[PDB]
Amino acid sequence: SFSGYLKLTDNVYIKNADIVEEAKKVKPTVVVNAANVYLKHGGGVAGALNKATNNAMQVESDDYIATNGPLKVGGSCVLSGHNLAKHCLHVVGPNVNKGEDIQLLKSAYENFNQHEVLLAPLLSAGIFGADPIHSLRVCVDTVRTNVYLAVFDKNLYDKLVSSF
Ligand SMILES: Cc1ccnc(C2CCN(c3ncnc4[nH]ccc34)CC2)n1
Repeated sequence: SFSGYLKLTDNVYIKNADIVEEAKKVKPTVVVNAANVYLKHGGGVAGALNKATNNAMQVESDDYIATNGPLKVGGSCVLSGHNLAKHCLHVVGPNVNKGEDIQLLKSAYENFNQHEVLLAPLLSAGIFGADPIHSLRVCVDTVRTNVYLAVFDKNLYDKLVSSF
């Protein structure tokens, strides 16, 4: 199971870790990807997870988009987890650097409630431009299932914990 996490609430836990390395160690049922609507996994969490799959995630994703079209901001889809997890839940948080509505962050986190346990990043953090402290608050106030959050940056992790 998951190891070395700090308990934040009844159902939310946090660790200073690269989500990709955590997925390789744990091989969880569900790993969350910080996706965009096109499932173009270029950088951040998505680029890192895709690289770890040897680009198989991107090939699968391109076929999904060719069939279904883009996701919605706030939406998700379940695809394979490849070598990292049984499933990858690709969740689109709003990208504030693209002008997307930050109120869609709660909708994005609601997708987590469809899964009993998830390994996940903070949505809309990092290159998506939102305040990670706000993202953690929305996570705790929205997700009811068991969420193991991996935060790569140690200073941000320490700030998240000490201001919680
Ligand atoms: C202020 C600041 C500075 C540097 N990085 C960050 C973010 C980057 C995205 N991120 C991740 N957290 C967990 N596993 C991950 N794998 C790849 C990215 C990633 C959370 C922290 N924010």
